[PDB]
Amino acid sequence: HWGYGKHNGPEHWHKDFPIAKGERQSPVDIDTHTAKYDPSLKPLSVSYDQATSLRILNNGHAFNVEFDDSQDKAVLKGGPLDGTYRLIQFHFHWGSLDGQGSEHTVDKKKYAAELHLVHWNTKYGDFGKAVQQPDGLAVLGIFLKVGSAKPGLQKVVDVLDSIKTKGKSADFTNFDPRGLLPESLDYWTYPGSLTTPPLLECVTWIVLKEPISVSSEQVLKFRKLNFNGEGEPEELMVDNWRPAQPLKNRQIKASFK
Ligand SMILES: [Co+2]
Repeated sequence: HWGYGKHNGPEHWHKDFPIAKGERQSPVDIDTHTAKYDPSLKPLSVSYDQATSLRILNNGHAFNVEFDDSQDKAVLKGGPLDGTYRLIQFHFHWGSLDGQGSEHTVDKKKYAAELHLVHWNTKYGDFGKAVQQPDGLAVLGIFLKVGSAKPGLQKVVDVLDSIKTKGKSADFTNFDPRGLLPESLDYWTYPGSLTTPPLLECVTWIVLKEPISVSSEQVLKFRKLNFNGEGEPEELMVDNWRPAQPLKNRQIKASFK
């Protein structure tokens, strides 16, 4: 199947997923000088007080922290969004080195990692129906730089030894995703896609301007995960990022001046 190797990486995905060469693919480079302030944007509302985390899963490409999305417990609203978007999972993309790992770039700068909080539009009833719609998903993207530790990340890092290999999961209840957010909610937004196959063009991206800081030790633990299953040759889960795709006929909007 697809992955991040030389033989199955991003440059190959179009053969099975022709939408890889589509009109609204993600990620993109955010050219900060050409993004324009949009006065029509509403304020961003992140309402995560009632979030119910359930489980963490190594799916062979990243690890997902999964949430109960059968009620409006953890929702994103406002900004560019019309309606209510429920948190289903978050995951990260990261590098083998601190100078790469993010999917979005900012003036061509790569961060060490990128957090994606994935939400689906409740008007479509379930995730699987939402991904078939142009406004089905809202993904909040947050850059990670290496510096000080992120305290709210540590409970994630410490369970990673229990989900080393593909297909492993662990209970992961009572995790508060608020502890992964930066101080400011200023953002850029644009219409795009999933960044993994099937690369569906269903995402309103909301990328925060302010990165969070994580420690060397925290990112090093991400890099100890495995793409392989237990009892298969070890292949470290690193460099699980798609590079920037052509912007084509899109404008990136800023929530701030
Ligand atoms: Co992602």
